[PDB]
Order: sequence, then structure tokens, then C-alpha cells
Amino acid sequence: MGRQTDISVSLLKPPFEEIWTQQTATIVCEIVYSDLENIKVFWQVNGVERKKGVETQNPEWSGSKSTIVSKLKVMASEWDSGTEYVCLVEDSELPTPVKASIRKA
Repeated sequence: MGRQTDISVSLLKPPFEEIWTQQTATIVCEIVYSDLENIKVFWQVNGVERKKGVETQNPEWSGSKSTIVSKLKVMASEWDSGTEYVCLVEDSELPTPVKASIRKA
């Protein structure tokens, strides 16, 4: 009963050196959804739309569930500055846009 809209937003943060944080690998938004129309992916960095280096990978299909993943190529010092990286998903079948931000931890 119910739950036609599974929308699962999981962000993957870049691995670090050891104790201190100073390395860039990827800032990723993985989103799982089904029954949707062509999704629009959005990333916001400090309120500013980010330059390419954002890459949405071709839809993955598991069962009836779809998975879209987007990786951001970013500067380590930006990331280490505690700069905001947030993923929003926009779709015509959605009632409101969905968002999730990542923190340097």
C-alpha cells in the first residue's frame, strides 16, 4: 500500500588524506527513483551554479527501479573550506524539488 514515489538521494563525499581534510576526488549525488519522467539534476555551490565537471551518468536499471548518479569535479580547497555542495532533483511528476547538501566531515 502506497509509496509509489521512492526517491532516494545519497551523496558520496571524497576520501581524505588521514586526519586532515585536503583532497578532491568526487562530490556525488546518487538518486534512486522509478516511474518518473526525464529528471533534471541540479547542484548548488555557495548559492552559485557550478561549472561543468558535473556529470550525470546514464540511468542504471535494477528491477523496476532506476538509478541516476551525478559526480562533481571540484577543487579540494573549496571542499575543505566547508563550501556547500547540494544536489537538487527536478521532475515534472514531482510536487516539489528535492534537495540534499553535503558537509565536510
